[PDB]
Amino acid sequence: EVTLVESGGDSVKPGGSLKLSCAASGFTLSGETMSWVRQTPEKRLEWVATTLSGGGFTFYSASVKGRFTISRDNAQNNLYLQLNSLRSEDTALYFCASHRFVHWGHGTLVTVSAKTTPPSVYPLAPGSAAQTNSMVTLGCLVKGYFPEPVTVTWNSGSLSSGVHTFPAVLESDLYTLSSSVTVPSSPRPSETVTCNVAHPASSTKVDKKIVPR
Amino acid sequence: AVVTQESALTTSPGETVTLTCRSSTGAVTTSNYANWVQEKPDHLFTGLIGGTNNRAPGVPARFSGSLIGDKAALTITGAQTEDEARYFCALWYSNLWVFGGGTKLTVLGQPKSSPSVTLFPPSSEELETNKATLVCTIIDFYPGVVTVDWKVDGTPVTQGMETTQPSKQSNNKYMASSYLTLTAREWERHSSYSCQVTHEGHTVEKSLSRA
Ligand SMILES: O=C(O)CN(CC(=O)O)C[C@H](Cc1ccc(NC(=S)NCCO)cc1)N(CC(=O)O)CC(=O)O
Ligand SMILES: [Fe+3]
Repeated sequence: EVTLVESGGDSVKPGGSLKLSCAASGFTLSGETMSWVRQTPEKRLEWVATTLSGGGFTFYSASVKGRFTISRDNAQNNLYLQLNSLRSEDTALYFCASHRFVHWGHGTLVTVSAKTTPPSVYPLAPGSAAQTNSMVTLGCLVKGYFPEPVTVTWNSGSLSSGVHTFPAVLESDLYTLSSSVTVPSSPRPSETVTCNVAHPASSTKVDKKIVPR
Repeated sequence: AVVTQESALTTSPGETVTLTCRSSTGAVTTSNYANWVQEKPDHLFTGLIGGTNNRAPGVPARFSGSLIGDKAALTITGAQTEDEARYFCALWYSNLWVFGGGTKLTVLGQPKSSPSVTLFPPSSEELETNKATLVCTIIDFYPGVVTVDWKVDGTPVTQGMETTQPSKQSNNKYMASSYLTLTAREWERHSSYSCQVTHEGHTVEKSLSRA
């Protein structure tokens, strides 16, 4: 069986240098053309570089030339990539594919940003609302955190169904996440709904009680 | 060069669907070694076709590659439910690889369905920090494609609006969310705010009148 696992990804400051690695298994690297591809936040696939087998040429994308270098470590059955004048444009999930992108390894996120920060929670309550379905939707805006991940729960478990946690969005070197729940207009405001947000890295725990508007 | 792909297509289990790939430089040929891969949820990637016809080991017979017209094409004969995925194409222009934008393929695994839109006004706590994040959430829509457009007093708000990427709910339906960000000052200058969610020819609008 073939196997490719990439590593090396980490946060990095704009201008910073980074070195990624693709370790292979199930084959001999030497007579195997390897490609480095990237999937951007926008969920677009972009070609980065290709190194031919034998001992041939290495082709670079124009978006990468001069700044990124490729290498093999046939001896350790490894493939490296030197990331060097990291620009914003570069935050992405770096994968390595074998010949004609048959086999692909799991990826490694590199994020070009500013610095670590605990999240600011905002309770999102309906503007002097109604109840179409005798159902009301409340949310929580988990804003400006660094780095990922985050843990968002409602009445710590209790509200499970109705809940819709959405993926983060990065904008000025900080993430923006959102979550919600929809309860019958019987439970809120009669009973309370709290959103339990934790930015585990920062060891931040925050509770917000959603109160009318 | 630029490689072009249809945004999205949809079929029913059992049908035959064709996805195409096109080169802006001229007719795609064998010299471009047309390559086709599939992205499954959680960014899982598997190459299906390579060399403009050859089906990679493992991959089932239902996928075929060829050139028809001045383009590369991937035919999925009797398209199964588990084929709902994203299909990318790559063409080799004797020096590099140009990847296309993918096609989100839907295999109608349950009735067409409409989005549940809800617009949230900015929090007070937040207005104090001089920021105004309006949140628009889109839910339980099927197929997983939507266009969000923002309007402030009629005028489409051309910037500082970020939308997410549809994701799968346990009911294999999808969700998304858009944001608008103004300073607390920009917010004050306007009395009307609209979030518009278009889905299969049908615009859904949710609003709030600030003043
Ligand atoms: O594999 C790639 O990424 C490119 N492929 C096309 C393909 O395999 O789909 C094409 C590649 C053939 C190949 C080799 C080199 C060039 N370019 C040269 S010599 N440029 C000189 C610049 O001064 C083009 C094509 N491979 C042939 C094949 O797969 O049969 C060689 C190989 O795979 O080892
Ligand atoms: Fe090749």
